[PDB]
Formats: sequence, structure tokens, C-alpha cells
Amino acid sequence: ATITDPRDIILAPVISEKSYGLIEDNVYTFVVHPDSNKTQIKIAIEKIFDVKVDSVNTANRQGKRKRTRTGFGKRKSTKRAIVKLAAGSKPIDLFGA
Amino acid sequence: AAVCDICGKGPGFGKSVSHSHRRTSRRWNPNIQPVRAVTRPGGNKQRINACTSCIKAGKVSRA
RNA sequence: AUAUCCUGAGAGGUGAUGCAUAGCCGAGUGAGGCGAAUUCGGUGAUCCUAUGCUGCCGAGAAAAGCCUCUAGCGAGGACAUA
RNA sequence: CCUGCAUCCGGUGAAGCCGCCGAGUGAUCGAGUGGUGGAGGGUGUGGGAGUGAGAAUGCAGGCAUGAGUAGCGAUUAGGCAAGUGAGAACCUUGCCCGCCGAAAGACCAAGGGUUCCUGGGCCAGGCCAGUCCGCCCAGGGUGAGUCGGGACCUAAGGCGAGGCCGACAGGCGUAGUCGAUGGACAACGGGUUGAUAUUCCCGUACCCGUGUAUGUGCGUCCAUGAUGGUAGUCAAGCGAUGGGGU
RNA sequence: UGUCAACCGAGCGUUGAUCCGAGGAUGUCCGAAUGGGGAAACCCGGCACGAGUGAUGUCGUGUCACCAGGCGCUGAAUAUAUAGGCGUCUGGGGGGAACGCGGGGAAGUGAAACAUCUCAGUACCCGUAGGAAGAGAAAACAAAAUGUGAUUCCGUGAGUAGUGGCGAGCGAAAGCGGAGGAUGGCUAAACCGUAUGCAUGUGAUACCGGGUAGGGGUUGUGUGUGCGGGGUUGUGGGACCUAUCUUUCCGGCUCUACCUGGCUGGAGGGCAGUGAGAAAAUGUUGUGGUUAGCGGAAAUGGCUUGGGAUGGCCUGCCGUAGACGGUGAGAGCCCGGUACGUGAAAACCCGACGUCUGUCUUGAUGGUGUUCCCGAGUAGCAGCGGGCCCGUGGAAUCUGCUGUGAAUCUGCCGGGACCACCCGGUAAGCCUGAAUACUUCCCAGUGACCGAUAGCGGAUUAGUACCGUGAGGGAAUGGUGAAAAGUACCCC
Ligand SMILES: [Mg+2]
Ligand SMILES: [Mg+2]
Ligand SMILES: [Mg+2]
Ligand SMILES: [Mg+2]
Ligand SMILES: [Mg+2]
Ligand SMILES: [Mg+2]
Ligand SMILES: [Mg+2]
Ligand SMILES: [Mg+2]
Ligand SMILES: [Mg+2]
Ligand SMILES: [Mg+2]
Ligand SMILES: [Mg+2]
Ligand SMILES: [Mg+2]
Ligand SMILES: [Mg+2]
Ligand SMILES: [Mg+2]
Ligand SMILES: [Mg+2]
Ligand SMILES: [Mg+2]
Ligand SMILES: [Mg+2]
Ligand SMILES: [Mg+2]
Ligand SMILES: [Mg+2]
Ligand SMILES: [Mg+2]
Ligand SMILES: [Mg+2]
Ligand SMILES: [Mg+2]
Ligand SMILES: [Mg+2]
Ligand SMILES: [Mg+2]
Ligand SMILES: [Mg+2]
Ligand SMILES: [Mg+2]
Ligand SMILES: [Mg+2]
Ligand SMILES: [Mg+2]
Ligand SMILES: [Mg+2]
Ligand SMILES: [Mg+2]
Ligand SMILES: [Mg+2]
Ligand SMILES: [Mg+2]
Ligand SMILES: [Mg+2]
Ligand SMILES: [Mg+2]
Ligand SMILES: [Mg+2]
Ligand SMILES: [Mg+2]
Ligand SMILES: [Mg+2]
Ligand SMILES: [Mg+2]
Ligand SMILES: [Mg+2]
Ligand SMILES: [Mg+2]
Ligand SMILES: [Mg+2]
Ligand SMILES: [Mg+2]
Ligand SMILES: [Mg+2]
Ligand SMILES: [Mg+2]
Ligand SMILES: [Mg+2]
Ligand SMILES: [Mg+2]
Ligand SMILES: [Mg+2]
Ligand SMILES: [Mg+2]
Ligand SMILES: [Mg+2]
Ligand SMILES: [Mg+2]
Ligand SMILES: [Mg+2]
Ligand SMILES: [Mg+2]
Ligand SMILES: [Mg+2]
Ligand SMILES: [Mg+2]
Ligand SMILES: [Mg+2]
Ligand SMILES: [Mg+2]
Ligand SMILES: [Mg+2]
Ligand SMILES: [Mg+2]
Ligand SMILES: [Mg+2]
Ligand SMILES: [Mg+2]
Ligand SMILES: [Mg+2]
Ligand SMILES: [Mg+2]
Ligand SMILES: [Mg+2]
Ligand SMILES: [Mg+2]
Ligand SMILES: [Mg+2]
Ligand SMILES: [Mg+2]
Ligand SMILES: [Mg+2]
Ligand SMILES: [Mg+2]
Ligand SMILES: [Mg+2]
Ligand SMILES: [Zn+2]
Repeated sequence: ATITDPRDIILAPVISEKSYGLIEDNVYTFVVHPDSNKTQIKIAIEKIFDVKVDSVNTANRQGKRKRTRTGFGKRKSTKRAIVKLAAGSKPIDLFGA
Repeated sequence: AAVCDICGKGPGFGKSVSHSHRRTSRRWNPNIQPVRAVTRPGGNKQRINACTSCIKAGKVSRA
């Protein structure tokens, strides 16, 4: 039978200037499965990183559309989430800046 | 007014001929009427379409 | 009976020792700091009282919700504060 | 042209193309010669043809004149100094002048999808040149318990379990469920980066749910009461798929 | 470490990678779609069991249509009972290039027009299953031959006998010669038994073949239905009595005990079996083939032109292998393989060898006169239409509809009206392989067929771009060379 684990929903981190600023202000931004949920993100993140979380947010964007001499192609569509840590403010080292 | 529910006699199709020997389409339909069938001795009957052939032969009784 | 109830513009206090701004200092792809007075009249709405009031006939949606009634369940439930 | 048969030629240059020189009464011919090329061809005798172009206002592809002629798509109109760079009247900065302003401005829904920002260049495009672009390249960018929708309700209409009718195929319509341009429903001011704001932050609000504690505090088990007054019900607290108001 | 199409960084492999052959799991969502909803791939739940929080919020695995047919319970107005309602099992909803069966079913056009005709029972649609289908065991032909003997499919029989505004056109049968063998089997009626009911009974001298006898129910006597024997046919056959011949043992029955004649069970010996004639399962063979592979003969020959020999001349060898491709220019002896041999873990199907199933031997053989049977709104008749050459004409035969409506063996129907005499046959119930029709797919082969405006629309981004809101329409785009060694470097 299948085994459910809270570590199978969040996909990957995103590196950018805005993400670095939000990290400076103690806010992280993850990439989350298209069919997941805010409650999924909150429960999984708190369980895995044993750090109290205050609030979460989610947002999705459509994929780009690039030209190709063969024809027209489309990239993948992704759903990303925003997590704001509680007053505990336990920095995460696994992010690696 | 299409078919007997008992014997299942469907309408037949043929060609009608005028006195000028010109052809045209026409249909014949068997004589069927609404009657209440006598099948159960209990004394109850139900509305079922029937044909004169079946009625006269008595496949559904008269009472 | 302006009895009693409901509604309710506008006015008044609170929100505000807060925020912002005319300006003054250095400082220029620009940021920082400081920062006065804030009283009285006229005009006046297509906006509010208003699902108001007055006239007219061609005579003008439903469900949900809310209140209530019992039918019926019922020994824990209701209110207030943190 | 393809084929049966028997033969000969060919990296010491076979097939087309462009000349010279010649030849047959014709449709033409040259195992006679020159340049280009690189891979299969000719003669003899039989068999089979998608076997022979100049015209159908024929069709596919390429190219002539009119022609370096008309235009370069309004009712406002530009000018100057400096800068960038090889190139500047058409790009950037500064100063004058004009125009619009019930719009030539600021926004919503419908409508398109990456046209938004950053960084790169200018063989394709912009009716001319372009350092520029709604050109393209690479990366980045879209934050709601309260805004618009769904989880709330319905109309004109569509589907339709049963059923009726119909030779078959099929037409109808009950119960129900679908269908906003409507009804009800709880947040405002200011600041912020190259791109986000009633979403982030600051300050103060409002509406539903769960847990713990506390205080008002009422009954189940005692029993006063009202009674219809020994006994049987009960008014606590919820309360409708039902009735009635709104 | 697939490919378009280079390039980088990363790695595995003798402990057997990659590959191919067979079987096995996962298999998001939509799509008959079936927990409920809906604009395809998007929204919302119930129930049970588990995971997580101080509790809601959350998450995993199952399950939650409709219809029809069995089985069980229940029984409204309303009484008998039905409809209807609940529980549980079994089946169905769609797709597929061609091939079949039964229906419906058109108009252009020829007749130099055109109504009849023909185009045509064509296109299309409907309901239908299979790998093939349908049809099929004479109520068949012919004509004095002492003939054929189920059905189907081809060639003749002939463009003749016929038919038609006797125009345009349309078009058989019998017989004969071929492919195959199964000239096969079942089922209702005449009569006994049995669960029954509807009944009635002289309820007693009748139900049982004779005799001795007990009694009043194997009801005394009728009716319709379910269940087992005996029968299946044309020179008619089948049921009842009467003689003859009769190839195992025992028991209980023909009301009953005793002898005679019949019914039924338990044991030899044959009979077949996946079969149409009855159906279910369980125990031991073919180098049978197939899904991969493996073995497999002979010149580095010499001289020459050459960038390259697989070109020319001269010498050898193999041939159960000189089919066909690749390799720097036409290769039997360079490579891939061809002739030939082998060869499979698993699985497939065929065939053969083995427990088990079931009728019969309580029964078979040849005769006789008497009483009953041989498929019901059918055959025939009358009216209106079809398709057979037959275009209502004298109209035979088959068939659709409406009325009327028959008989059971000296009965009935057929030989193109009809009568008489002859001759053939036995419809009104059901199965049946072999001869035949076709390719969406796979395997192996062939071309006096095309070579980039030809060839399928498609040798490349293909039913794409593009056009049209829709059904739909529908494009053009190969050759460097042996290898890229794709021109370092210098100069404008
Ligand atoms: Mg594109
Ligand atoms: Mg009918
Ligand atoms: Mg017809
Ligand atoms: Mg006609
Ligand atoms: Mg006014
Ligand atoms: Mg040739
Ligand atoms: Mg030669
Ligand atoms: Mg050469
Ligand atoms: Mg040369
Ligand atoms: Mg050449
Ligand atoms: Mg010849
Ligand atoms: Mg010739
Ligand atoms: Mg010829
Ligand atoms: Mg031709
Ligand atoms: Mg020409
Ligand atoms: Mg042209
Ligand atoms: Mg011209
Ligand atoms: Mg001019
Ligand atoms: Mg001009
Ligand atoms: Mg213009
Ligand atoms: Mg300029
Ligand atoms: Mg103006
Ligand atoms: Mg104006
Ligand atoms: Mg105006
Ligand atoms: Mg719009
Ligand atoms: Mg939109
Ligand atoms: Mg831009
Ligand atoms: Mg640029
Ligand atoms: Mg340019
Ligand atoms: Mg251009
Ligand atoms: Mg760009
Ligand atoms: Mg949100
Ligand atoms: Mg309806
Ligand atoms: Mg239905
Ligand atoms: Mg309906
Ligand atoms: Mg709806
Ligand atoms: Mg609406
Ligand atoms: Mg905003
Ligand atoms: Mg496999
Ligand atoms: Mg699975
Ligand atoms: Mg479904
Ligand atoms: Mg559905
Ligand atoms: Mg059933
Ligand atoms: Mg009853
Ligand atoms: Mg089907
Ligand atoms: Mg004519
Ligand atoms: Mg004509
Ligand atoms: Mg015809
Ligand atoms: Mg089949
Ligand atoms: Mg048959
Ligand atoms: Mg038949
Ligand atoms: Mg013939
Ligand atoms: Mg003719
Ligand atoms: Mg019998
Ligand atoms: Mg029988
Ligand atoms: Mg050489
Ligand atoms: Mg050689
Ligand atoms: Mg060869
Ligand atoms: Mg080679
Ligand atoms: Mg060759
Ligand atoms: Mg090999
Ligand atoms: Mg006729
Ligand atoms: Mg006739
Ligand atoms: Mg005769
Ligand atoms: Mg005879
Ligand atoms: Mg018969
Ligand atoms: Mg066949
Ligand atoms: Mg060419
Ligand atoms: Mg279109
Ligand atoms: Zn009938």
C-alpha cells in the first residue's frame, strides 16, 4: 500500500532578488504541487521543520510561450506558495542562502 | 395504432397505383383497437392495444 | 396622546500625542532630517432623508434568509468575561 | 523509353550542355573533332508505349514594359543648445512655441495572451536611416476569512427516471437536477520596490467555527407550584423538509 | 547514457551492461463515464477503516448509477389479490477498413421532349451478429425412360423460349459438366404412471388379465396443467387383442397373501463422450510448429592506371553456398549472408495416450381384425399491392393486409385456367460442419510500375500552417565531399 508523507508536496525553491529580500525579512517562497492546498503547505512545513508558522499564501502563473522553427511550444505551469515564519524566527540553514 | 402487443403484427408497405398507371407510395396498417384484456380470472383487466385477429381468435378472452 | 416603538439624514465627541502637506537644512539616477497656521462667510448640486410625499393607468418576479407557531426531540444547555 | 537475345565501348573519361567542321530528298545525322563534367552506354534483330505542342481568355515556377512615374494612409507645427555613437531633422537631457482637454485624460466588464520590467544586438519587420520599438534573445515578475465568482437561492430556457404517441429511427412532457443581466452577505486611511496592492507593512475594525478557564446561573434524581387540586401531562433547551407573517 | 542536431558536465560495465523473446505492477484526468455537479481534461460530498493536531480545519485505501431477468420479504384505495415498495445474485449501454441478413428508400440522365419504364432496388439510413453468413433433409423436377434423390457455388444451356407507349430496353428454367461429402438428427398425437388443482360421487359393486378370497378409495366418474416409458413414416406408419420365436441374477410393486401375464430398482457385457443427436469436471505424449538466437566453405596472388581497385592482362581455389546489399570506381573467395545444418526458459494451439458421464440389455425377431392419431384462425375462397420474362393481362407459384372460412389415409396438395384418368409427395415446430465472400493488423516475397510539377494530399514541422465562427477546404520546401579536414594565420 502507498505511504503518505508530508515531504512529497513541496517541490523546489526559487532563487531571485525578491526571494532574497523576503528571506531578509524572514519570509520564504516554495514551489508547490498544482493540486495541493494552503493547509497542505502549512501542516507539512510545520511538521517537517518543527518551527511554528504564522500564515501562508499561494499564487500561480501561466506558462510562457516560446518560438520554435518546428512550431509553437509551451513550458510547464507551476504553483508557488509564500510562507511567513512566526515570531520564533528560527533561520533555516538547508536553504543555503 | 402501430402493432399488436400480442402477435406483433407490424404494418406492411406497398405501392399505390392510379388509374393512369402512375405509381405512388402508400402504407397499410393492420386493424388494431384499444381493449381491456381478459387473462386473469381474478376479474381485473388492463388497457392493452390488440388486433381484430387476436381478439376474434380469442387469444385474449372476452369478459 | 409627537403616548409608545421603529427608522433615520445632517450636526456634535471618539478614532488622531497619529498620518500627510506648504516650507527650512544639508544631500542630487535620489534619499535623509526638521517642519508653521488649519478660524469665519457666500454659491450650491445630476448626491442623502426617499422602497418618503403628491398625482396618473396601460395597474406592475421568485426563492432563500429573518421572526413566530406548534408537531417533534430532550438532560445539558443559555448568557457574559478572559 | 523499357525490355528477350548476340555483341562492343568506358576513371587512358560513359550520360547533358556550348562551339567548329561537315553529311541525307524529310522528320535530321556524325564510332569527326574542341571546353564542363564525373558513372554507365551504342550498334543488330524481335515485343510493349503515359512515345513527339504554338494557340483552349489552360495550370506550377521564374522573368519583361507603366517606372525609377504615383504614392509614402488628413482636417496641429515644430525650432534650438548639449550628449551618445561610424553614421541623427525622426534616440536621450535642457529651453521656447503649438494642440487636446465631455478628451487626443483616469478607469471597469467583454475582448488577446506575455505586448510588463531588467539586461543583448540590430542580416528579418516599422512605407526612408535607425543608437529605438507593440523585433526578437535570456532572466524575473501576478500574495485576499472582508474585491469579482464557486461552496447560498432563483427566470426565459435546456435534460429528463417512470409514461404517452409513433412501422424503426424518433416528438412530447412529471418528479429533480442545471442555468445572473437579480436578492442576502462581514474593512477603511497612509507607506513601500524596476515590475504587486481594499492582497505586503503600519494603525485601527467586522463575520463565522473549535478548545481551556472563570463568573452568572438553571434539572434531570428532591419537590413548591399552576391546574385540568389524590394521581397523569407539562412550561428548561432545542425546535422543523410542516403552517403563518415578513 | 533513443531520435530531431552538434556541445558541455556528469557516470556505469568481466560480479555480464545495452538488446531482443515470454509473463507479471504500478497506470494522474477526460472519454459509454456510472458518488453528485458541468463550457473535455474542473468543482462539491456521504459511508467505513486507517494517518495527524489540546479539538475543527487535513490527508490515504475501499465503497456509494440506470435498465432487464431470476430469488426472498411485503400486499394500498380493498375483501380475495394486483400494482407498487425493500434486500440479494446474474447480464447490457461504446468502438471497429471490407464481407452478410430483413426493411425503408430517392433525383441528374435515354427514349433527340415526355406521364409508363430505365437509371435501381443504385447512394443513404435503420435493427442486427459472426469469422464467415444465410439456406437445408422434397407437399422437387420430368413424362410413360422400370427416370433422378438435402443445400450451396461456378461453366454451359443463350442473348435463344418471352416481355415492352411490341419504342428505348429488359431477361429465365429444365438438363448437362465440375468443388463436397453427414442420401444427418431432433420435437408435439394416438396411450399408462406421478405432484397437483377445478369438480362432482349411486361415495359402492365399482377402480385391478383368470381362480380362492378382505375392503370401501391406486376416488366412483369427468376436465386443464407439470413430470417419465412408446413411438417418428410414405410400398403408410403408429397405438389395442390374438399365435409363433425368445441369446444374465435378485428384490419391491400390478389394492392385498397364494400360481399365471405386466410396472420399477440393485449387480456382468457391450455402447459412445466434448459431439447436432445430454451435460460437468479430474488424474500421464509429437525434433508437432511458432514467439530469439548459433555454426557455416575459398586469393593480404603478380604486373599495370591510378587519390583511392571493387578497372585491364596473367595465374589459383570453393561451390548442397556465382540470391541480395555494404565497403574510397562493375567483388563467388573483404564484411553483413545466402545452400545446408542446428537450436528454447516460458507460453500457444493442435493432434495420441489415461479417472469420470449417460441411454439401452423389464428386453429384441417375423404376422391378424377390429376402435383412436399424424403440427388452427391454418389451407382454400373474395377484395387490394409486391417480385418471379408475365408492364392485370386467361393469370400458375410465393408473399403483405382485410373479411369469410375447411377435412384426417377411398384425407390433402402438386404436373401454368379448368374437368376426367394417370404420376410424385406428406406444409402449417426446431438444429446441423464441407464445397463460397473479404482485409483495418502481422510475417515472408514479386514489378518489360513512378523517380521530387511524377509518385498516396503527405521523401521535410502533415492532415501541420493557413482559410472559413460550420459542415469543411487544403498548401510549397531531397542530392557538398571519403571523411568537416566547414578554410588556422595575415590583411581591407
Ligand atoms: Mg512560436
Ligand atoms: Mg404498434
Ligand atoms: Mg418494397
Ligand atoms: Mg418511380
Ligand atoms: Mg436635484
Ligand atoms: Mg535508359
Ligand atoms: Mg567492358
Ligand atoms: Mg575518370
Ligand atoms: Mg577532360
Ligand atoms: Mg566529373
Ligand atoms: Mg530484338
Ligand atoms: Mg519496334
Ligand atoms: Mg494492343
Ligand atoms: Mg499517353
Ligand atoms: Mg512551351
Ligand atoms: Mg501564370
Ligand atoms: Mg508594365
Ligand atoms: Mg509621376
Ligand atoms: Mg506626388
Ligand atoms: Mg496612413
Ligand atoms: Mg533628431
Ligand atoms: Mg480640441
Ligand atoms: Mg465636455
Ligand atoms: Mg464629444
Ligand atoms: Mg472583452
Ligand atoms: Mg480574461
Ligand atoms: Mg515594453
Ligand atoms: Mg536592443
Ligand atoms: Mg535593422
Ligand atoms: Mg520589412
Ligand atoms: Mg526581446
Ligand atoms: Mg488569495
Ligand atoms: Mg422538465
Ligand atoms: Mg428515462
Ligand atoms: Mg422532458
Ligand atoms: Mg440549472
Ligand atoms: Mg447568474
Ligand atoms: Mg489595490
Ligand atoms: Mg515485454
Ligand atoms: Mg497501483
Ligand atoms: Mg459515468
Ligand atoms: Mg453523468
Ligand atoms: Mg430478473
Ligand atoms: Mg384479491
Ligand atoms: Mg454493438
Ligand atoms: Mg431528346
Ligand atoms: Mg427527352
Ligand atoms: Mg430492375
Ligand atoms: Mg461466431
Ligand atoms: Mg442449411
Ligand atoms: Mg426453412
Ligand atoms: Mg442460360
Ligand atoms: Mg440499346
Ligand atoms: Mg411422451
Ligand atoms: Mg415423443
Ligand atoms: Mg591505379
Ligand atoms: Mg577486379
Ligand atoms: Mg546480383
Ligand atoms: Mg562492400
Ligand atoms: Mg549497382
Ligand atoms: Mg552474422
Ligand atoms: Mg406484368
Ligand atoms: Mg396475369
Ligand atoms: Mg398439364
Ligand atoms: Mg409411385
Ligand atoms: Mg406432412
Ligand atoms: Mg463456403
Ligand atoms: Mg530534377
Ligand atoms: Mg473554421
Ligand atoms: Zn394480434
